[PDB]
Amino acid sequence: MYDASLIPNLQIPQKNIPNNDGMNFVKGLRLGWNLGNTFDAFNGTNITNELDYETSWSGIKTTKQMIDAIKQKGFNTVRIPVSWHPHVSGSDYKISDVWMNRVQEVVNYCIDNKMYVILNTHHDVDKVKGYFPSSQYMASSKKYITSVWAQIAARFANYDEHLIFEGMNEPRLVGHANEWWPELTNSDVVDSINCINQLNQDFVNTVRATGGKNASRYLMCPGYVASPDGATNDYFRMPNDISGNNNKIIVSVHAYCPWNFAGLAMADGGTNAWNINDSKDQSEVTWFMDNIYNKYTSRGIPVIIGECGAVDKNNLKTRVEYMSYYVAQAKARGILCILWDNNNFSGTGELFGFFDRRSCQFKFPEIIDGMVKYAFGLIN
Repeated sequence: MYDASLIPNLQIPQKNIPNNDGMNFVKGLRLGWNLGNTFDAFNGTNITNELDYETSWSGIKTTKQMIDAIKQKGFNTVRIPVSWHPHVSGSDYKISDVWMNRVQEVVNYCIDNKMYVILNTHHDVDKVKGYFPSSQYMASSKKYITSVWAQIAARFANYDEHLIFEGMNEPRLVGHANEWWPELTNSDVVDSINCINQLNQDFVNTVRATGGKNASRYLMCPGYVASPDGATNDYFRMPNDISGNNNKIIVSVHAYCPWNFAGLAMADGGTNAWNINDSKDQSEVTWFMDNIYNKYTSRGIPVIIGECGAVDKNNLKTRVEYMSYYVAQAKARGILCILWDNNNFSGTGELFGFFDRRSCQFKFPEIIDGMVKYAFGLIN
């Protein structure tokens, strides 16, 4: 049965945030949800045609009713991860119209619900088929980013500010020892960071060049592996935007912190405990948020935590407390949170399933109600 008593009573002091267009835009997004393991799937056991990629990992085709349910809960933003590499051909990386049409269909489900949508490139870090953030691969990487974004920009040219473009997901050195963390002492990672700065710049230039609504829409840019440190380190450089635009670039960060609790499986040495009353455990959540506040939000530059969440370890209460605290602390610093939901309830793999797409209802409602309770308020 639903147990509302699990949700903690929190009164976190609001920090000072500038009253500008950028920060107000983010407040309007309110709280987001990821259409995880869907259009981002890039392989599978039984894919007969290209459209099967949508159900390959998710196991079910997206419908309008699903999106209606998400909105009804209180979410006002849907992030739609898309891996374009298995749907591109030729030296010009032409995107299949069949794939593009389907993506636009799902985007429309959200837009018709007056929601905000974030469209990105996801699992496209591939030396041969996509981009790879290292100097040896800059030629192909630039061609990939510019070709793909010119096409996406042209297709969605008529959509207003409700549609946001996220150039890259978690650009990193796949296979490298420092694939999952920007070790600033490593020569290879510094080269990668510089390459990422260049690719973010190319992404912005390409989109802006198409003019119209593309010239003024908000764009998101991540640092190395979209980590908080990748965005706060001294090597990170915000892209130069066209003259006339002011504060239209949003910093993207992903933070499943602390990892041993939020994502590491029990079988792999993870833990299922996190104490909201323990200062050390509290710090595991706020440390990166303070860095983000000091470097960006306190100064009026928007930041979005595009991915967050905690895997199911048969620890409902602890997860309700953790997610509630996480969202409340982010809100106090003007930061938006977007839940990662992969529809996985199989008891195996990464259990980031929350919304049961089969029955169109949330399986751990207390967690999501706690998040809605502490997210940005709605003025009318």
